[PDB]
Parts: sequence; structure tokens; C-alpha cells
Amino acid sequence: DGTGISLHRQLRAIQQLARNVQAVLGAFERGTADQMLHVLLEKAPPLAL
Amino acid sequence: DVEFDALLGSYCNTLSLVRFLELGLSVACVCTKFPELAYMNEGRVQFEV
Repeated sequence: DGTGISLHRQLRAIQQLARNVQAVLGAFERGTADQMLHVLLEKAPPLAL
Repeated sequence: DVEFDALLGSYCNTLSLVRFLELGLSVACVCTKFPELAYMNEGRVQFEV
């Protein structure tokens, strides 16, 4: 509306977006660790055997 | 969602202070201050015509 209130809205929106976009991108950085363990555990035979 | 609640300009009237002698009726009585009136126990006014 070209007013102070209709901006701090936007500011609060821009700010949540950046907070989610950053959470999902760092999810793939942990998705590769969680992913790695499963392919290493898929082929590890017990030491006993 | 930003929603405020506004106080839009409070108001006050003023007691008007009247003086009686400034009144049309400020006449009709001859008010005189009297301090020992607490003490006086019978004041009399006398007349002769």
C-alpha cells in the first residue's frame, strides 16, 4: 500500500523465506551423510561372520 | 499479519467557573466574609423605620 505497515510485512516474509530456503539447502548436505551411511551399512558384513 | 489498535485522540471538557457577583444576580445579597462565625452563637440584625 505504499505504507510503513505494508513493508514490515514484506520484510517479515522475505525473512521467513530465507530461513526455509537455507534449511532445505543444508538438508541435502546432511542428506548425503545419511545417504552415505545406508550404502556403507548395506554392504558391511558383520565382523563376526 | 500486522494489525494494530489505535487511540484516535482523547478529549476533556472544562468546568466553567462562575463567580456570582459577575452574575446578573451577583446582586441580591451582601456577602461579607466572617471568620468567628464558628464562635458566634446568636447574631442579630436590627432595624428602625
